[PDB]
Amino acid sequence: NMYCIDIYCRSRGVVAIRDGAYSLFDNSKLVEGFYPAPGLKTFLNMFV
Amino acid sequence: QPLLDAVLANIRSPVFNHSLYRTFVPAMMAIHGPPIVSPVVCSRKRRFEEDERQSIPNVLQGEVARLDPKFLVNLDPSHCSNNGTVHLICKLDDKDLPSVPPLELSVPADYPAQSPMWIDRQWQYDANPFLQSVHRCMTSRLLQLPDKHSVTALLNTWAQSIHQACL
Amino acid sequence: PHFLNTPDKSPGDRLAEICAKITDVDIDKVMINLKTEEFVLDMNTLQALQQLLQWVGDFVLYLLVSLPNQGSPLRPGHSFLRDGTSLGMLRELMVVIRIWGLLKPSCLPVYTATSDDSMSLLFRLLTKLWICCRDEGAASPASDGLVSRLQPKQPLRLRFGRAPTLPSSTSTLQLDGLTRAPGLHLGAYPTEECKACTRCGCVTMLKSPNKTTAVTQWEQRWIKNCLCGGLWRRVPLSCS
Amino acid sequence: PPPRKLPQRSWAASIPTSALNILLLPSPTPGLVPGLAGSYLCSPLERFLGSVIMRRHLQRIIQQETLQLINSNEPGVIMFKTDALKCRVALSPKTNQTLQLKVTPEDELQVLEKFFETRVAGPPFKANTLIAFTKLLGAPTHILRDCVHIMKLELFPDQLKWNVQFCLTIPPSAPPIAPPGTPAVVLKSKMLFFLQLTQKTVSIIVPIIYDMATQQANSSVAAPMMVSNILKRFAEMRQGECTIFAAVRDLMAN
Amino acid sequence: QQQQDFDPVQRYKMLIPQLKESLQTLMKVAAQNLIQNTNIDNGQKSSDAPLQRFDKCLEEFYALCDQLELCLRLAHECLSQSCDSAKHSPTLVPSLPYPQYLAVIKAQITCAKDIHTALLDCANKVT
Repeated sequence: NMYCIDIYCRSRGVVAIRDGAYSLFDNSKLVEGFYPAPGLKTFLNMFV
Repeated sequence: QPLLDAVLANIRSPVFNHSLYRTFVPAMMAIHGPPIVSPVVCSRKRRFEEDERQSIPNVLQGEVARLDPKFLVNLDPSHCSNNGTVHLICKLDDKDLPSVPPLELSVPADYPAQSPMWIDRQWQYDANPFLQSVHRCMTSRLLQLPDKHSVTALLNTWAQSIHQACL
Repeated sequence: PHFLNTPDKSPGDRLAEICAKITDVDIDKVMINLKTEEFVLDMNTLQALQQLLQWVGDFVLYLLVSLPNQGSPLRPGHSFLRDGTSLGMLRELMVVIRIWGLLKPSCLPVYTATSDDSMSLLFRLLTKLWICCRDEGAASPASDGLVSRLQPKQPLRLRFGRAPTLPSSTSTLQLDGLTRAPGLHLGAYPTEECKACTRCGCVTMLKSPNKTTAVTQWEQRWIKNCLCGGLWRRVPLSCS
Repeated sequence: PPPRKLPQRSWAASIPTSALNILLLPSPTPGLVPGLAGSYLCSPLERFLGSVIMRRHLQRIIQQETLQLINSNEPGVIMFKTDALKCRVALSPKTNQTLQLKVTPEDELQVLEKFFETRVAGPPFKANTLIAFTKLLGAPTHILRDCVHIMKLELFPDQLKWNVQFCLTIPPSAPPIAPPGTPAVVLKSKMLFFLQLTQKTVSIIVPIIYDMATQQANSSVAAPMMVSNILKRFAEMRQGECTIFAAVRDLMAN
Repeated sequence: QQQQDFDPVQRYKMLIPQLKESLQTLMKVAAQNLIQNTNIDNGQKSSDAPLQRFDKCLEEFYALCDQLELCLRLAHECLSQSCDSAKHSPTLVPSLPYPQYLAVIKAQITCAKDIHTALLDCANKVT
């Protein structure tokens, strides 16, 4: 019930992952829920 | 209950309806960003060819072709070849006495048509008393038909009358 | 030349042209450095910025995201726009639309976030790349790495006007009479058709009566043949 | 054109990506997987989320009551009683743990304890392990006994080579009072500690009460046997009762 | 860490008005932006009222809908698990000892694995 990353697919053979706590808003506010930005997911993704 | 949005949204009735774009498609693009909505091969082709070129709407022939082999339907010289296309000549072939074929000229597919007109009524019917009684029973039963239907009711009633002829 | 201003030493557009001799950033400085007062024409100008001028704003945005795409399988990718002169012309357009927005709040912002004046930072990055490419400059400086950051403001889905052609190379091209075989930005472009929509083949894709009240400048300016406008065509909307 | 990861950032904006297949369908090897223990298919995303929630709980509990180190190049939040700072993760997916500090022995045993504490995290089966590691502060070779025990259990070097290892909490053979949440140690004169988890090829637990200045230990085969093994080797008193009693109760209790 | 007493019922009940009022607010600000742009295109300098950009509000509405949905899914998982546990497991929660329960569970798991292996061998022999 926290740290819910958002991965989805729209391309023909590729997919995209993104944070689920930004909501088209870098650092203005939050989504009134789960704690945001757990550690670092972007590098963990880009590693593989 | 939350109808404040309703009338103000309905305000934008006139022709200049483009600003809606700048109101919704960015936020939409936030949640829904689908490039794949209809990427499959798709093209609009209105028509290729359309005409009967052989007869009236198919329904009549399609239904009459489903009748018994006891009836034998054909066409006379084509005096209404294209629009009318309905003047049927039938030959009752069964365990009964034969007779003169009827006229059976119908109207458009709404079917308020007592199709037979008996073009050869007088002389063909003054021949014998038996067939005269057949004709009498035929017209008497036809009068009983409420909103007769040329498709099936005509031939069925005629066959019933021909089978009633044996007293 | 659409300014009904008061006369001065030189023409308004001519004096605006020399804006090239100005600093890199803070357009808000250079605008008052040249002139501020004599640029307003009339109250009835609130129809161009929010409707059609927004394009140019989005335009410069489409440059940023398209800047770091040299590794793409296309040497200029979408476009390059490294001329400088035309870029200087666009920068002059940016400063004049900036003073316009200073004269009226109905301008074209970033529309997304960080308003408390994104246009300022956009303009300063554009002037940076300009001065980095004006007189035989480099392409991809270290500044390129930092400007390559994707701010949460860039929109997409722009027209980029274009048309098909006749690629009949050597042998044969058989077509029917209809059913072809494969092989003005003042809004006026919804999803489905909403009027007669007299269009053109070059880039136009516009409306027939322009559906306006006092924007007759563009409409009358483009009633006749547009840029190579021999292809002013018409076609009705589909029906079920 | 898609590569824009020359510099770093602090925000995530639609990163693109077989990679999903590799990232999914949990493999039984959590990255390095030296082969200590764990017969469970651990997913990379699973262990990643586990590690991030572990470090979050760790910083929370170290900020709550104990002293910790201010933000710097590396977050040192392992600040135990005397001194300890090991919270750097070279391989982030695997684990965030290292050797705290060395000032005196009681040294390959230090590296062994570091590897054991790293493997002690594993899957996020329970965040109570954080409380356990927090309570792990026995300086005078007190933790060394359990460290060597767990190391021998995980490696089997050269209960009589049977299943004897209990580093977790909330045992089933504990005195039934309430389902425990995080029983690590008893802050009293006699600090409680789960001694071992005995099991045949049956199943029982064994606690211990180290007198930090009273270990009163099915039941018929465990409590009298343990009492006799304790009364027999009562001459362990230098660090007399440090690991001799533990080793006797482990091996010499049969 | 939430500590919401783990009871989903009153949580969802008390959260419903949030959805209601958020929908109300988003409809209101949408109508405001609509009247604004409809006075922009053809009216005059009348719409001078800085409202919400309609992005943050709608997105946080989606987010609260999301949170309530995940809470309801957790509630459903919990009730379904309770149901099947009651339906196919006796009540022994301190009259059988925990080792006996674990042994029974392991035996049932082994029997299920045996059934699965039998069905797999049947499918193999069929093919």
